[PDB]
Amino acid sequence: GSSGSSGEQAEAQLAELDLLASMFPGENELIVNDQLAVAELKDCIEKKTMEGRSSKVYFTINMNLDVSDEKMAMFSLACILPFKYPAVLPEITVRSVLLSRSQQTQLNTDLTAFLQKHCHGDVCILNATEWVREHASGYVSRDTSSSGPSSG
Repeated sequence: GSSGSSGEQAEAQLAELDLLASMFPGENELIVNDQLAVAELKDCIEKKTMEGRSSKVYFTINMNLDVSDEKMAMFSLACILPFKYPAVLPEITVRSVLLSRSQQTQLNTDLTAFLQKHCHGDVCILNATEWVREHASGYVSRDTSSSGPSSG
């Protein structure tokens, strides 16, 4: 007895992407540079030949959150879906002028771990964005206001 549709892997990825798009109705919330990738993932399923996908699904996610000094900033999350997912977790790389080379590094290294533990062997790209907005803000360190006002 045949179950579901062949090449479930391809459908496992596309499905999510299609959903995310909705999760972010905003105009400047999520932007995908490598659109062709998706197209191949949609056709590969129909043709059921799994012979085309030559580029990885690259798409950045802009999330507006606060870090410090009652200020806000944009957080770019370069998410990349490999040809294994859910097999192997994506290569989500968070970047933001706010975070420095050192910090940013540690941050990312963590963002990945989160899933490796919580989300392992499944299609959950959101679970991450949620773990970031929380940690991210923390990582960002801004000190432009000291205590003890001086008069005169």
